[PDB]
Amino acid sequence: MLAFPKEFWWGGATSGPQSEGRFAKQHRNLFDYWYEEEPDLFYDYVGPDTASDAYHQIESDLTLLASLGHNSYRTSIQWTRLIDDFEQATINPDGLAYYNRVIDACLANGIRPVINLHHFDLPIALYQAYGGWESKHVVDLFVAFSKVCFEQFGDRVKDWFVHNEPMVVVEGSYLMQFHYPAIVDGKKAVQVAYNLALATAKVIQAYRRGPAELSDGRIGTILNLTPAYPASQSEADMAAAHFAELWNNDLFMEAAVHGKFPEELVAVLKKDGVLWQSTPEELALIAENRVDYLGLNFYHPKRVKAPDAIPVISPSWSPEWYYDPYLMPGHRMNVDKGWEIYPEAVYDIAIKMRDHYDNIPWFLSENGVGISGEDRYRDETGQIQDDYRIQFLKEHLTYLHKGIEAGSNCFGYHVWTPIDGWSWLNAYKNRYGLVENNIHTQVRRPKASAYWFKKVATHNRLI
Ligand SMILES: *[C@@H]1[C@H](O)[C@@H](O)[C@H](O)[C@@H](COP(=O)(O)O)[C@H]1O
Ligand SMILES: [Cl-]
Repeated sequence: MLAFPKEFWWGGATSGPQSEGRFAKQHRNLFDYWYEEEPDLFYDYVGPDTASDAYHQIESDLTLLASLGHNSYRTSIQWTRLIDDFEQATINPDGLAYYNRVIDACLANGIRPVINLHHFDLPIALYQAYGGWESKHVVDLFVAFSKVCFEQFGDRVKDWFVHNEPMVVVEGSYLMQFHYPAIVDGKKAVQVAYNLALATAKVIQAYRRGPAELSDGRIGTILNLTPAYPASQSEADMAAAHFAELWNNDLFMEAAVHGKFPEELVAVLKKDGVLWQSTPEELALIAENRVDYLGLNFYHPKRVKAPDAIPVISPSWSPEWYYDPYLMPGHRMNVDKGWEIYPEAVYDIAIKMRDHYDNIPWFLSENGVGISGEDRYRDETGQIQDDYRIQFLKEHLTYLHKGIEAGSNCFGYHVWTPIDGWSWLNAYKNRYGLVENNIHTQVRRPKASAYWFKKVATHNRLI
């Protein structure tokens, strides 16, 4: 009854750090380091040394996902696995052989490989040596890494993404304490945000300069366009939502798609004394090197209100000077996670793409629901009966269909996550998979939602 466009992408998304394990990985990323130093910050003390064992099981995993109707698979290449000497971007031979296994197994199974270059996994040595994303030299080393990827894999990978949710890195590392170095420094946050956007444009330049047979595909970035719904229509609450959009959405969207930063945001940052350092050459690189397409992530809505308190001084600049989170009485909620469920937001994102971002191509690159204690839902056969996940995916997909019918140029849907993976500080507390992973034996077992999504992907339709 709800039919999707021809050649719609169906599959799911993961990342190198959350799936691979550290098996044969030369360097530590920020999270690997963090787990080494403070394991008790991680649920059940599970770090990323093994994660979901994709280092060993990628081939058998893609075979399973092919049998479950997936035509596409998004993961990430780890800078910390592929590169030996960061300053020269020399190649670790085992990492190269590893990403060649991943990509070749994708194609052998008829799965389009979709490759992200950064998913919260800066090398710790670049943080220690230079301040990480605070450094424009680090940005250059990221570019050199991206060039290795395009040269080595671009004959077979035609679908590239520079970052996953760069504002999450900015917030995690420099505002809200959920990535390492977990410091609170707005001036740094703002410069990191500029540097991530500049890195996006430089990687795009590098991709497009590659040999023609390695540069004929598409390159984008993965962003959030989650609306910041105002608590009310008061002037105050609207101005709160307005600023929350400027920061959380517009900064990276305007730079990715239109090659400019939003002027209003710039005036706020300048007034507050925290505007990034830029050069005219960097700004022209950004204007000239914009995305072919986007991934847009959605997995819960955000609401905001006018700030409850105006501090006479703050410890550091924060976007939350201009808004607070708001909880809407009567919202639908996922109790394990403390997150509102509001699938209508997918339609709103679709309409925004249509009307404000020239309807360029985009896909919903991460959509899923995470639950603990899924043991409780196994039936007689031992299969997890995750009808809550079927229902969640079905609703969000229904609103994606509504957006495509209204004219939004959406070309795909990726479930977070094909197989249970390691979610950072929460490790395996909450499971998002269509397919269960036993984290002690690394044995997989499809859940009911895997067979439901198989049907949807294979018939190219819902209901
Ligand atoms: C999106 C993100 O890209 C992915 O890495 C995370 O695993 C998921 C789920 O988050 P939690 O594990 O915090 O629930 C999204 O945040
Ligand atoms: Cl983002």
